[PDB]
Amino acid sequence: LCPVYAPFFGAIGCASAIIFTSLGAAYGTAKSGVGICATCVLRPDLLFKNIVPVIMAGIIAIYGLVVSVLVCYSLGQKQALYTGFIQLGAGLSVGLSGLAAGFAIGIVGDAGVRGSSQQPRLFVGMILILIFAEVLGLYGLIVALLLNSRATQDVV
Amino acid sequence: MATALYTANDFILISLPQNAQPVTAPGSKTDSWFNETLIGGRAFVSDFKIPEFKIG
Repeated sequence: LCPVYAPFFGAIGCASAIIFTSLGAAYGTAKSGVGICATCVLRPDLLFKNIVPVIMAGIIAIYGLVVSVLVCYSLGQKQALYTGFIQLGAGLSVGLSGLAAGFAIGIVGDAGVRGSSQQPRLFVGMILILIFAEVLGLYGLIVALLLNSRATQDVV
Repeated sequence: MATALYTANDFILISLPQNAQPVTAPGSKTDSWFNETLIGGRAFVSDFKIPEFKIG
């Protein structure tokens, strides 16, 4: 009921919470940085206005960090296999959804900062689409927190 | 701004009727408006008035 190979799933859930959110945040930072460093050569005044897709990418990695710390502080040697399965699910829920949120933030941020220098009114539309792209990772954060709140609830 | 760099004084030339009134600030004269109201009061307004020549 609480076997020896049970914290393997918890360690993979602690790893995958930060690994895939860092992959998503790294795709978002790379795409948005290629966008910024190609649109702020000619328009350097709106450089610090365009760093918002990179911040939205970094909040995804913060979401992964929080879940990985909370799964890390619930590991144990003699824990249940249910706890390991819930921690694996909570790691994957935030990781493979923050990866998708990072893909969306990178694509929207590149396409928005390459066209926001031409049209100044497109910035409040880019922020609005990136809010919907960052709520995609906030949903995985909520699912991971609700899973990890029940990892040790009625456990023998 | 950040879609254009300026670091040197820029000018806009306007001419308006001398009976005009701004509707962005009703109760003002155009001359009084330029100095006080216009871009946070930081507008420098300069004379540029010229008289009549001879028109064919």
